[PDB]
Amino acid sequence: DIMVPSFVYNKLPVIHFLQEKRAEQKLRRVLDETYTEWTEELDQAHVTDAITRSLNI
Amino acid sequence: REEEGLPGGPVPRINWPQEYSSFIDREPVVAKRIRYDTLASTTLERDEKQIES
Repeated sequence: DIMVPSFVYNKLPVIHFLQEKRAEQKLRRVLDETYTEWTEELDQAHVTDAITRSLNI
Repeated sequence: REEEGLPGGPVPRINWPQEYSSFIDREPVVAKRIRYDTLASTTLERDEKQIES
């Protein structure tokens, strides 16, 4: 009725702070893993050049 | 260019009367005229609907 309740009450703030920090850490890790994937595709100029060669020009 | 009927393909800025004079042998000049005239008579396009798929 008296002791354990008081110590739980004393615990509450630190645990709340640590859990908030942990959630912020999770969000930070989520953000840090995001990278934009710029792909490179075969230039169509080569395709045009091949087309010209096939024509025997 | 297609509306005007202009040759779909690119056309170089050349004056063949000068070229037929500059060169001594007609063979390279004729071949050069062969290629460009063939190039100008062709449409250098691809149906992109098919490319998109």
